[PDB]
Amino acid sequence: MSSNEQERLLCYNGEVLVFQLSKGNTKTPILHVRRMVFDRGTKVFVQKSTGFFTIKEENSHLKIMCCNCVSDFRTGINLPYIVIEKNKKNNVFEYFLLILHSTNKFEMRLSFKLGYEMKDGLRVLNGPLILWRHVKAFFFISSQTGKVVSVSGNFSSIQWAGEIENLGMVLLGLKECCLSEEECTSDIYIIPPAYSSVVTYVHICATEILRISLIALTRKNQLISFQNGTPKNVCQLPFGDPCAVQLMDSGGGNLFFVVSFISNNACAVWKESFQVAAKWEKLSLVLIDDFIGSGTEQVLLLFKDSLNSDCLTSFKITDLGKINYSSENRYLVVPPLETGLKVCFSSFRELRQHLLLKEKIISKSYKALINLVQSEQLVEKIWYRVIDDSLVVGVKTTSSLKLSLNDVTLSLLMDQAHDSRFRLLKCQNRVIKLSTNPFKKECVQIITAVTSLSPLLTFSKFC
Amino acid sequence: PGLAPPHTRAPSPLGPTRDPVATFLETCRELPPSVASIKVSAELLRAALKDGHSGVPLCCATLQWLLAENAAVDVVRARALSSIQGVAPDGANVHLIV
Amino acid sequence: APRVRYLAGFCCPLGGLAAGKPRVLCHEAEVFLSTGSELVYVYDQEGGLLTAAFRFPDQVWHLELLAPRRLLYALCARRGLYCLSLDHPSPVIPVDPDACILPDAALCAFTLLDSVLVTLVQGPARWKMQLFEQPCPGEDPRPGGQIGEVELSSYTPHFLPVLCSVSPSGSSGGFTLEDALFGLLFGADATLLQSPVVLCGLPDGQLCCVILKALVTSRSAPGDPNALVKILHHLEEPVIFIGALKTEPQEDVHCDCLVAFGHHGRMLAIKASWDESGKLVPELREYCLPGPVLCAACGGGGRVYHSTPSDLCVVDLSRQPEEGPGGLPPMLCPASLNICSVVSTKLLALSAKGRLMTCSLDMTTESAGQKIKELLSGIGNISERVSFLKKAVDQRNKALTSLNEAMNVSCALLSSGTGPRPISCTTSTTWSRLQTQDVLMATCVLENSSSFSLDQGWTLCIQVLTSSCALDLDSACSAITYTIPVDQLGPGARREVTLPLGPGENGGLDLPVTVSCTLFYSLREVVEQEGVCLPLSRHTVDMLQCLRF
Amino acid sequence: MAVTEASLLRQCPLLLPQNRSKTVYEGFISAQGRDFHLRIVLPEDLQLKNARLLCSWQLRTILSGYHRIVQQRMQHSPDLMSFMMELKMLLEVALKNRQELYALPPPPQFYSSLIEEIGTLGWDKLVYADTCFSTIKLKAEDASGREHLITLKLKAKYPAESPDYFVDFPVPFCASWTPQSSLISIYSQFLAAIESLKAFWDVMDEIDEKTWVLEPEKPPRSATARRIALGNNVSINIEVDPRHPTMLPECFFLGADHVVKPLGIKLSRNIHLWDPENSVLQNLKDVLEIDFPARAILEKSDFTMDCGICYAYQLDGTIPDQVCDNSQCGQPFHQICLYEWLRGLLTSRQSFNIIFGECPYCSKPITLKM
Amino acid sequence: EGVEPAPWAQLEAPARLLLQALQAGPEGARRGLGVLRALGSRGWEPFDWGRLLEALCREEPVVQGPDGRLELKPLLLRLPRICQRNLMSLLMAVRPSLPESGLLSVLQI
Ligand SMILES: [Zn+2]
Ligand SMILES: [Zn+2]
Repeated sequence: MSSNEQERLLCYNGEVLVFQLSKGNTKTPILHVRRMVFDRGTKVFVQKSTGFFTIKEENSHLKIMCCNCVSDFRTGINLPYIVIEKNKKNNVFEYFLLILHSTNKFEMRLSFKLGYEMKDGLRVLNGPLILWRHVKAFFFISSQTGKVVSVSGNFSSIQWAGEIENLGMVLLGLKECCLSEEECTSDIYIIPPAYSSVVTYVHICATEILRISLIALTRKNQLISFQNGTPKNVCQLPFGDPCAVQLMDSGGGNLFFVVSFISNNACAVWKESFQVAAKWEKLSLVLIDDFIGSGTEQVLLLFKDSLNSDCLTSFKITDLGKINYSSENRYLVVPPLETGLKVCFSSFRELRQHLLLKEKIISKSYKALINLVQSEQLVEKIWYRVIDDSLVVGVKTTSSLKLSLNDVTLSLLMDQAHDSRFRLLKCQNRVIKLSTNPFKKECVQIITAVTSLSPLLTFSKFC
Repeated sequence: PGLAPPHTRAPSPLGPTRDPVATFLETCRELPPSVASIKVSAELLRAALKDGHSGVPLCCATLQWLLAENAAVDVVRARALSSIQGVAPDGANVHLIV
Repeated sequence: APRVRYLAGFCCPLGGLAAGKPRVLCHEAEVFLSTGSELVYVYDQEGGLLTAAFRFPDQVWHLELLAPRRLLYALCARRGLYCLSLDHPSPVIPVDPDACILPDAALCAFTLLDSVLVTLVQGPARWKMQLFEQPCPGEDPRPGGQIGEVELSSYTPHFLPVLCSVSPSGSSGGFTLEDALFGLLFGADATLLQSPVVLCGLPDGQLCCVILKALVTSRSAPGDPNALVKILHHLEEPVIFIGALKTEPQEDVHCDCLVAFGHHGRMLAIKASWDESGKLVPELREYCLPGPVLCAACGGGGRVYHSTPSDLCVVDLSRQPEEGPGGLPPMLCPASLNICSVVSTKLLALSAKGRLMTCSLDMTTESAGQKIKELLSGIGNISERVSFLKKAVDQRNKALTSLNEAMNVSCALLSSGTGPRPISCTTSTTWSRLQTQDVLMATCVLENSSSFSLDQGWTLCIQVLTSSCALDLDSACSAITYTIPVDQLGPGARREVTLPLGPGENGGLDLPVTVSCTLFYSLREVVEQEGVCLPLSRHTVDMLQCLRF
Repeated sequence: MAVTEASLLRQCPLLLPQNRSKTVYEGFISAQGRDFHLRIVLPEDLQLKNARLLCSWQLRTILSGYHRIVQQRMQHSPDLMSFMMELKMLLEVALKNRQELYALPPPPQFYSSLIEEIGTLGWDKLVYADTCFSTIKLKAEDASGREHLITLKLKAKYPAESPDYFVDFPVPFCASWTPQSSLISIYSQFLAAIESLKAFWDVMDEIDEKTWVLEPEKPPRSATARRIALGNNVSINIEVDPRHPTMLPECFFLGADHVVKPLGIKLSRNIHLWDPENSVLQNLKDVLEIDFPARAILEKSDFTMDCGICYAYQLDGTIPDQVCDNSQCGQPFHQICLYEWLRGLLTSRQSFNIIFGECPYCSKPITLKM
Repeated sequence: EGVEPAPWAQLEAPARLLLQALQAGPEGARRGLGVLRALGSRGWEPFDWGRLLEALCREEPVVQGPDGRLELKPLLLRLPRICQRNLMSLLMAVRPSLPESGLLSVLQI
């Protein structure tokens, strides 16, 4: 949280960082930093080191703004930043950026000095790149340049931001749009613009060639998947006000999406079955890392500083798998518990391994069947159009095909899942022969058929 | 079909549980059998009907004379019967009794 | 207690960091790293802090080192080679080509013996390997003059080929083997010479060996490959890793377990048997492990440590001889790459997030019940996931059963038993009346004569073809097509429809007319383009089926 | 069905034919909620005298020991249908035999409930738990202060079927098991069954307490009979009914004929003097008209010199001279008995005249020279 | 080739020994008693009959009648006649100290 005496938190490479202003009497307040780690002996947290940063001016309204690990450009190394507002109360604000070392020592990289005040749609990227916007005026400043700059395209909001391979830095504020920052301005395999009305936050997964695999979520308390812009795999949320999402691996295929809310609650949902697996409430803050030293990542949940004027109390940690922690002999049975647990997990693993064989055999049988009935391209291509209420479908063909020796047809068939009832489909077939520049020589021989359309537009769609 | 001469397996009608229109509506947008009866005088029925077909006194010639129009009534004549289940034009199955 | 410790983390893109390209080593208490980019980094092994950072151009692609000399080597990608003083008089450092040597700029692979240098280069169609010298004295950094080169006569072109150094006893970053295995693989010569040997694995997958004490060629004497290089056996997927390991464990540890390691997961391993023939015999294996394989290493006692995109995994060999199956557990640490395995087993590796870390392997009352509570809650967590798998599995089996019936039906049709018994379909010629006219109709009947229930997925087509001819003029309805979702036919059951054949445009009907039935099947419905089709019947309607009387 | 057009589907449903001339099939095959992979090929003719077949190593592990049976079946069976039927049968058999290996609970029913019932019973009670959690044991006192333990084997479902019970005391214990019946239910039933036999325990308590009990040495609770030394080189052996422990037993003696007779007639004449109201010892001392040795030599009671095969002395004049070269057995044996033992033993091997093989009792190397 | 192991060859030592005892003609009966005497004397007094009955009941295959016919048998019938009868005779006498659940299936056999 942001104030002259409040603090903010962060996770980093198996440990946790607390950034707290301390009114240092003589002095204006001083930033004081704790670096702490989970115990696993007492299942508590411990100071492993600290640092600090003295402040010079006699101006209050020093303010933490945000924090994360950012991957400096001069190195390519993940590193923790902090952003400070320094309000001299002259209606003038510095807006410092600092980044801290392994040494527990700081290093400034942007002063940047705005007269007006940002709140913002503020965010931070790879080369220590600040990105912000006051009213419909999108700007960014790097540490390389060190100067205020604006963006070409005008947007509403700039939800996603991050580097992508073969492009450098990219943004997404309008799904139509697809910018750069270097040479401002691909808009090709982006979502349904129908879905453009609803989505408020995005988190991308991966990239191929153009193609991407991407995730979204709407104001409708949803959670969506996209691959090549294909709306597969939607879920639904308990709560409202979807703030944002992250991810966790938690070992082999035990993957999870982890959604915060502005309502101070959250959900964890499993993959291979888009589905809530767990839900938590009141959630002072959230973080994702291997705090243990197990190999894989875990999650931390913080409950409600209502409890104490102390942050690091009131905690819970859980993989959702074999890990769970929080704040008359009975010991003969522990070993059987662990044994049953681990055998269960083993069978889990092997079930996945077996399922795959099932599907493999299925595909084997598909191909075997298709061969069981039995090379050249007897077609070039399909095409089709609407007229007004009479769909038509047609086919351009080849010299391989001769209509003088074979009566031919063109049927249609429907995929019954959409339209789940008996009814017939009738199509009328037409040869069409044409000549191209007579004034051997090209003779075109297309084949096509027609039928009706309003009967089929039943589920708004079909295939 | 229950009284069908040929005993054909003409499949069930299975009338539409929705309109195309209402399917479209919802698909973008995201029990006691009722019964009734009447009665009437045996004497009224005889004196009106009689025309003696053969005469299985009542309920049977009653059913025939009720369904003299429906062409599957000369079949009930061969199978003189005071209750059957016909289907409908528009779906659901119905029984009647006399 | 904490078996894993994170030291540092890096810039990383989406998807993940490149397969193979990054490489990481540690000397004694120093660690030297390549993120498969231009950069290289050096840290202390005790303190996770940095000591040095080296800016090169032209992505780093491979690394080697020699402790006796306090030097490092490097292979910049499109340039050639560089070499660095480890004493080396922000803490970032760049490099100048003052340090660079032999920038042959086309070469990809290199290895190292104690004082000799070996390299493999993509040329055009035939690649070629070169032998260079390495200045053993405290020299200015040189190659010297190269010594002999050969064309990789076989290979004819992302994936870098790899090299491994193989020395016999009495005499290195390589791997020393046992005399029995030399005499098995390399032939009498290299044993007689105590010749170092080099193996090269190729993005083809194929794999070749070569002898240095036979490879010396000149301008008057060329490197004829047909003898000098040879091929073991074509691993038919590309190569990732070659090792050599110690079984029967009862530095200079003479191995007897040959280890080859593909991408898709063909492992290959070889050992000596010298049995059942009164002579030396090789024990072969060709395993089939899981997934696309990234990275490999070698732990003390026949313990290979490898990665698949799911997870980090392991295979022990220590013992027919050694192993029929390649069973393999994890260690509960993610899909990684860039591993290095030292002995005390401890090891160091990098995570696809781009994170450095170090793997180190191996009563209270009223907190006891809390422990039990945690255990129960965990098992409860797993349970639902297991159940979900089960349900999905049920669906899969159901599909399979359906499929089997379908296959049965198809075979039943296609083999004629004096008649396609199990399904039949007839058509009959029946007049009718309409608004004014005596219209002709054609009833079509479908019958199941077998037990095979034709169900969800099937669908029927008929196509009516109003002619037996082809025209100058392009008639306007060559034929018509009726298709219907057959649904839950059942055995001994029956469907029927009826068709207007009859004249609909200007009083038109001509006769020979034919009406042709078919079925289709939809592998995709039940959940290159996919589906199949079955003839089932053919009936011809002629004049003698339409005469009223 | 009768003909193998439906039957093969009904009975090999997750196994599919790839080929048209139906020779090559493949796929899974089910048993006990688990599916196992096969890849099968016939020749063009559908005979099994030569038919290629492979599996998973999962499968060949489990058919360790019947591979010969399977190879033979492949020749013997005329129809693949019959072959697969025999296969499924064999499969279920080998599973049930190796059923120690395969165990998948419905845990939240299983573990949670089990622990709740144990917490209900009391943490003082429990003694033992197997890591499988298939086996456990429990304890009861008597008001006397006698400790008696029970062992429980549990099936896949604890409330569904009745757990198997094994308890120290001899009589065939039984207890009602509803699904409502729980640990505490059966425990209360066991508690009743304890005090049902309390007299017989007090009987055996006084016996082993006061007397030179001979060879139920360190007795169990199921031990009905008692061999008791008396005087010297003579021993009574006795057996009781616990429904009437105070009753006369069935009893007699072993030893020397001349010493046996007189006590026999003492008994014959004082038997009507039985009083099942005082101590059985009180009855015995005055019926046989004697008092007894209270561990006359507690140490050298009887280092028994019987065969150990035929449990006899003086076998055709022979003494069981042949012994074990072992501190823990030391058991004498007869020449001919130990011969005919080790001869039929498969592990044995013959020298010229000397033979070596395992001691019956302790399975240590023992040598016999004819 | 024309050798087999003992069908009991895979078992708990006491019980396997007991079988090898009951094998021995009529007198094997009483030898059964002697075994139990020796073992109640021995360090392991608790002789788990429950264990034994399971192995008796458990099925295994044979190929008998013609050469081409499988069938199953429990241990109890495949083992040799004399041991069966001797065993049965002992069981009569130790009937107090046996569990009904196993006994019943044994009797179904
Ligand atoms: Zn004897
Ligand atoms: Zn012995």
